Amino acid sequence: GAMNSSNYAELFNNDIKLFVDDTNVYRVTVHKTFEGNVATKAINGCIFTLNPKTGHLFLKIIHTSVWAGQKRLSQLAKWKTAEEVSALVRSLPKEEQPKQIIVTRKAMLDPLEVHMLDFPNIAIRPTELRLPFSAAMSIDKLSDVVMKATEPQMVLFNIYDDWLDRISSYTAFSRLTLLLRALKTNEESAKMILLSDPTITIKSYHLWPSFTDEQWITIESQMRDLILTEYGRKYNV
Amino acid sequence: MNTVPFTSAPIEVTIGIDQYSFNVKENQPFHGIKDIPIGHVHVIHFQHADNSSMRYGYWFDCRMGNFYIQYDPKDGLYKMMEERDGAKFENIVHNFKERQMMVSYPKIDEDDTWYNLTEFVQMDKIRKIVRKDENQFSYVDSSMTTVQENELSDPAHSLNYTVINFKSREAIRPGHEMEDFLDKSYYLNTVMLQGIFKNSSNYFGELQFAFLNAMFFGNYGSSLQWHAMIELICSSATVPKHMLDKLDEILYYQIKTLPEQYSDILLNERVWNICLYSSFQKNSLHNTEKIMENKYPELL
Repeated sequence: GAMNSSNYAELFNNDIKLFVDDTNVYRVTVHKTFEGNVATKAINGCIFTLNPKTGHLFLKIIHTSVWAGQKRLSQLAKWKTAEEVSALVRSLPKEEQPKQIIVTRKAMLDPLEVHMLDFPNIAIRPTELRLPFSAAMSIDKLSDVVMKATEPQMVLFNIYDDWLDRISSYTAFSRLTLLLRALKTNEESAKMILLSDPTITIKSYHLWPSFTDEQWITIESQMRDLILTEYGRKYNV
Repeated sequence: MNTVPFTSAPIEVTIGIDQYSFNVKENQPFHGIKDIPIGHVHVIHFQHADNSSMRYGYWFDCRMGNFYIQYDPKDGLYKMMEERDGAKFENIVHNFKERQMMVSYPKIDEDDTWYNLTEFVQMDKIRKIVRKDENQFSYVDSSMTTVQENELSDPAHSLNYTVINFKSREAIRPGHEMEDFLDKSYYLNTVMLQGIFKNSSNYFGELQFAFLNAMFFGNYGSSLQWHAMIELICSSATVPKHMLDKLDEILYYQIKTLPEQYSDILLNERVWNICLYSSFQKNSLHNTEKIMENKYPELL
């Protein structure tokens, strides 16, 4: 059944599982036409498929060409997501196939279940967690490869960089969700916090800066402060 | 006009024959039901006054043999049986009629209700859903589970309705996942109609049989089957026009006949709201939508 606060530690056990977030699959700009009607222009999107234990990210780039001449795109987007996740599972060796896929949005359950009928042993699960994976396009290097894509493309990342050399999966996932929650609540402020010190750089093969254990504690503190401030503002409390 | 005699009525029981029902008192001199219309299936059903649990009964067709009811004090129920001796049976029935110990099947001449509920229902199809091939009649009760319910435990006592599952390989062609899930026309027309049922008559026959089992025995699995067969048609964008027109008539009589008080347990809100208001066929069931809106507006 549903993944929640109560069964959180299951994410970091030794059963292979993937989170699938479809938020950034179908992306549009809304604009006025010459006649003063409103129209959308699609931009490149991505499926965010993440192994929360290993940090392996399967970023399937959704090129705007996939929408050409299609109707009801927000509905198609859920089925296209389900088709690409099913194709990813089929492409993995048997011992790398997930035992569970957790969808961040309940509208993905039926599309994914129907695409995965060939895999009756892979459990498709919703979650009660409000995960900030929509903010993935606030990670500069992920945003850059999506926007530069000229065709459908799969790009592999480790969203935890080298953190698992020093910290547990549990702690790596907590840092990731805190960074993305900050980027989601106030992108400008969050990105300012991450780069304010020019001496701390991002390795060519990494997504985040090369913080020492001490600098991560300060960074993580600055992100929690950003989130609570914005909450007081949002709500006037 | 045919007769189902009763040896006796030793226990107090509500007896149903099709949509009609009679209270019989313990050891009341009741010897059966006469003037049963030839040309239809019939169901004779029981609810003991002492156990308003287990409605049970027998589907039969008087053209297939001479049937009578006899109470079994060991198994504690009214059993249907076949009398193979034609002369012994006509002799039993003539005696009981002469003594007027039989109720008359109370058909109003104007009234096509039973025909309308059983139009496509055929005894040979009932005997494949309810397997007990040494009898020509079929026992059904409140508690019998369907093959589909069993999959999700005694197969001898199962209702072998055609399994319908919208999230199955049977329902969804590889490469047409979204198309086949949102428009079930290929599942209805190729798999079910051409493949399994052979024609719309057999499909409607099982649909009508499932409804009647739901209504007369409160058989929950039958209710599931009736709803699934409705939903498969309404969720298909492409249905023969004769099938839609016939489905409207079938559903109209089922809704018309349903006890007003049982709408809450026998009618699935999601299926009906989807079928009348969202589905491809939302505009194709005018009679059924009109009777549902006037009789069960709460459910919608």
